Amino acid sequence: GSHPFDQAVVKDPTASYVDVKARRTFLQSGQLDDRLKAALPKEYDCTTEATPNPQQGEMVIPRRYLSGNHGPVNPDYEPVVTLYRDFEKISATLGNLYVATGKPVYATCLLNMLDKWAKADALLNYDPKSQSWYQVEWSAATAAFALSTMMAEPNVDTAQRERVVKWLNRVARHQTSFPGGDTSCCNNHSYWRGQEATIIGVISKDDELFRWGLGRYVQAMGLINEDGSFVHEMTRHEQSLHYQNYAMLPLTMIAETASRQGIDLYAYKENGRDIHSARKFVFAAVKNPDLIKKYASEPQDTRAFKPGRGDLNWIEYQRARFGFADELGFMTVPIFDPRTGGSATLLAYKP
Repeated sequence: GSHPFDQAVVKDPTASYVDVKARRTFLQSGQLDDRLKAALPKEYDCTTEATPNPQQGEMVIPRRYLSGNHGPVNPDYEPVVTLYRDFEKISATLGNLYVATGKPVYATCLLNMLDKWAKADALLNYDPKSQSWYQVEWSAATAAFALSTMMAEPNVDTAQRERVVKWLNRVARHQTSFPGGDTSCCNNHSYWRGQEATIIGVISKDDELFRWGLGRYVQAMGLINEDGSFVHEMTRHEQSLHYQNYAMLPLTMIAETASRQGIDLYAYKENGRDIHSARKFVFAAVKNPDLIKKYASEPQDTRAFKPGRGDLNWIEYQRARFGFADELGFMTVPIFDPRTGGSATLLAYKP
């Protein structure tokens, strides 16, 4: 690839993106505050409940509108995207239930669901120039984050776990082989392909794919402006601040996964700018949206910036590691985001 981490190696495929043993132990033993109590997942009998089935043949995501970018809607769009949103929500819930309870039943349920998708060659046949390319990066990373926590679990069908690990490896190798255009090569989509490649690289012990994933973090560091804003996200008019925050979500997971492999990616800098510069620009721009005026004249959509939004999951992982203050008062109710490992309140917040 040719970046500082292009000789990196996967040391341990069972390391995950969190310390499973240790976090489980605190959740069971410790004195949890109201926030953690509220983030504890509700148990249910997943063994008698069926899950989403894979689309057979080609993967096609229907356009949202009958014509163009707006107006009359296509009725075929909502049932297809709901299939993927449910696959992602169930994947993350089961991974989080295995971490909090340690019961092998939630792992058997996740494996039963993912084996159906593997046997059906899901997330592999589609048009790269279509929205299915983007849906694959999200769904494959969501299922891999959840599986990564049970890679050391003995009371599970190990030939089934291998079948599923082989399939996600194929899926990530195929989705990342396409370079993207002038924008998707380099903007937050490159970083979402980065977290996909990094966590699947870890569980399948594929050093080449892990390396390719870390290289997307390095790419990102060189696309930060003097003020901590990402070059490609500041070209999104009224959605510029939303995308500055959105890009933080995959970059935080590549760094959290790399750290459990003994690599300090957070320390990486480029021209006096690192991921901390970006975090500081998000916090300053939410308190003073006038900062975005140097890039876009439109009123900013701030729907992501309110307590409980999944878009804020990265702050749970970064605040637990560095201890900075919650300047905006966001970390009050629990946060759950399937695409960045589920509930970061449950997995990284410490009173």
